[PDB]
Amino acid sequence: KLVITHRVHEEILQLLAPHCELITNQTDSTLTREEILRRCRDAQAMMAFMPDRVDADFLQACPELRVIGCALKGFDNFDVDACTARGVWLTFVPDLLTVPTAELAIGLAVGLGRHLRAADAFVRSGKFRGWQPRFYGTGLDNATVGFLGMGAIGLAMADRLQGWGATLQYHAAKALDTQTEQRLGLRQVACSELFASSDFILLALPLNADTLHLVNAELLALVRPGALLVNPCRGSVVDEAAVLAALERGQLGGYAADVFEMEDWARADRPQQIDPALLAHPNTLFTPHIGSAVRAVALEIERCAAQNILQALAGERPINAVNR
Amino acid sequence: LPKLVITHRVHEEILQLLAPHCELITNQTDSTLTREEILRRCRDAQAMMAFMPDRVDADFLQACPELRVIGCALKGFDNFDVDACTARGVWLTFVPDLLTVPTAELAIGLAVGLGRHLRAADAFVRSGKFRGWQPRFYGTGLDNATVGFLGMGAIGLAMADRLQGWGATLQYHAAKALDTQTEQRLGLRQVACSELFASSDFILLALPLNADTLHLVNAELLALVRPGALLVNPCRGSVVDEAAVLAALERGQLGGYAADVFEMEDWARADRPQQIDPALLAHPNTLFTPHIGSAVRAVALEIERCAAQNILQALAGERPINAVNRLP
Ligand SMILES: NC(=O)c1ccc[n+]([C@@H]2O[C@H](COP(=O)([O-])OP(=O)(O)OC[C@H]3O[C@@H](n4cnc5c(N)ncnc54)[C@H](O)[C@@H]3O)[C@@H](O)[C@H]2O)c1
Ligand SMILES: NC(=O)c1ccc[n+]([C@@H]2O[C@H](COP(=O)([O-])OP(=O)(O)OC[C@H]3O[C@@H](n4cnc5c(N)ncnc54)[C@H](O)[C@@H]3O)[C@@H](O)[C@H]2O)c1
Repeated sequence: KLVITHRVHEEILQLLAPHCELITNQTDSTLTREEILRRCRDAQAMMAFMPDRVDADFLQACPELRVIGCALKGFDNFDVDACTARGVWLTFVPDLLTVPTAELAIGLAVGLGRHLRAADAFVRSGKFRGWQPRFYGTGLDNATVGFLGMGAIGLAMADRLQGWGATLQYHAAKALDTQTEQRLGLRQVACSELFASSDFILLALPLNADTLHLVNAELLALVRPGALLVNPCRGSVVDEAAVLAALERGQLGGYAADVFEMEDWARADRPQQIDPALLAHPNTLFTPHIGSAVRAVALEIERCAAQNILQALAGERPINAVNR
Repeated sequence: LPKLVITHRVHEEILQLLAPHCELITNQTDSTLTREEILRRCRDAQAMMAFMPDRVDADFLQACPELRVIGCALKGFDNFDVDACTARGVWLTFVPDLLTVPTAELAIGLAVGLGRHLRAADAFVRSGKFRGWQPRFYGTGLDNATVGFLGMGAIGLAMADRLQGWGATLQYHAAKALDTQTEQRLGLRQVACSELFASSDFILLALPLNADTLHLVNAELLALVRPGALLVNPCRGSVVDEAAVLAALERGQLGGYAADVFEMEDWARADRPQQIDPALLAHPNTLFTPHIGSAVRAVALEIERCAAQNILQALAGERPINAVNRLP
């Protein structure tokens, strides 16, 4: 018995069908936590998506569970240790999400830098009347781009920015080997230096206890006036309220984000919404967690999660297991 | 001192560079100068510094017999009758490189923004109705896509430079082939025009407006595109037939149109439309910018400088470094 909480490609149902009894959700809807939990009561397997939160109380109510196959990279809403305590494999997708998310993050950098939203609303209002000196903005040429985090998305973005004439630097918990540093023209800097010397700041790190509200009032206070911040990872890696305050005083030049604190279900004090004053600020650009919203990629993400689930159900160690 | 007419506001530093050599008739106030007013200022001028709003035809030159050089603060001189300039011994100069990169940057941004439904995505978040991830808002990435470039000069190349590592298959069609070193370097393959339009997931324009390129992207070429193909125009409005573009959008064949430029601003075109069609402005599968390709302020100051230096070379009797025409 396998529960799939959200819609997947028919080809994926067909790969699963001969090994598993499928309890599926082929709608564009997200079901309530209580319905998902009802479906998983006697389930051996769960295919889990971004809206899902799995904790000890969840696992306790589902004693037959052998594997959670997550169709995602950041498992921050899944209690890994609780999974391991109850003999449950926790599985993720380590690479397939990286490229479309990195593409979006560059696009958001450029869009934020060039006042794309405002520019577009201006043409659409039928007020455009040929060239004027207006909407002057920030490009990547001769700029300094700093990466917080240098794993999959950091590296993919660094690859993609090779021809953009920018100076690249990064801060991470784990250093790149210096060979890769030379080849990508990356300089490793301290976090303070990162925030003080970067015209663009691209966040590329997971959400965990140590990264929660890491990007706070203190780090923001170090930024060059007009610096641009882009968040393609997890909302709670920044203090959205400190981001707002930084924008209102004019020090932060722009915040663009694909992700929001309000999505981070594992948090007891999770905000119920994005602050209306952040939505209203002109120096912003937002997308609704579409980092990997390419259909062709979704198929492969679904397939990878499916493969992991079938491996676990066959007694094997899943290739992308997150626990041991 | 030779008299120099500047049609638009310029940075103070540029006044200081020019005032020692020329009498300046400036427009630092940016007040709307009518053709008739510009002619009045230029009637006994030895030089004009021209910008994107300027249009110079044979009748204009005729009325300005002292002119020796028109210094253009721009790349695309489609609005300046070069041949008429040459025949009257007036240098015409432009700015070959300073506009390239920021325009290339904008256009990749527009490609990604168009591909990923940025406008609608942002509206949804800003609406207050975001509830977290959903299996919707699906888009088109660059990885595994075929990107076709029409034109392969300064901007075409800056764009190709910027797409290295993006996992895309790169192809192009131009009036002149790229050298093989550069095709090898950038992974670019040369193909016919029609082939480019039939096999590209992204089509990125990178060509000037002239009599051969006018309305080149017409109903005929658009009828070849893969359904869902995305078209990006950072060049001139009129290399495209916006009406044929709109119909291709409404039909559902063309997946999207993004533009930094519009037919309505191509002033030398007697028959240009008076506006961008409201139905195109209202179409969901679009993304627009108001001719801000070069709008990075570090860059505008240098654009003005370049045009100013060229004027000065011309006035000193030199052949100006960035002359477009060639004089006997
Ligand atoms: N918006 C989306 O659609 C989307 C898609 C995929 C991933 N993500 C999120 O992005 C995060 C990162 O993605 P990835 O694939 O690059 O992950 P990754 O694990 O490959 O890279 C993480 C990087 O962050 C660094 N890091 C960890 N703790 C840090 C700290 N305290 N300070 C500074 N750096 C630290 C690591 O050293 C590593 O360099 C994921 O955890 C996920 O939550 C979002
Ligand atoms: N949006 C902006 O702010 C902005 C900024 C700079 C330039 N531009 C416009 O972009 C245009 C292109 O700029 P560039 O710097 O790349 O010019 P360029 O002269 O360096 O390159 C033009 C390219 O177009 C090709 N071409 C010419 N006629 C063609 C045809 N009939 N079919 C196919 N290809 C043809 C040429 O072979 C050349 O490769 C300029 O003429 C200008 O109008 C716009």
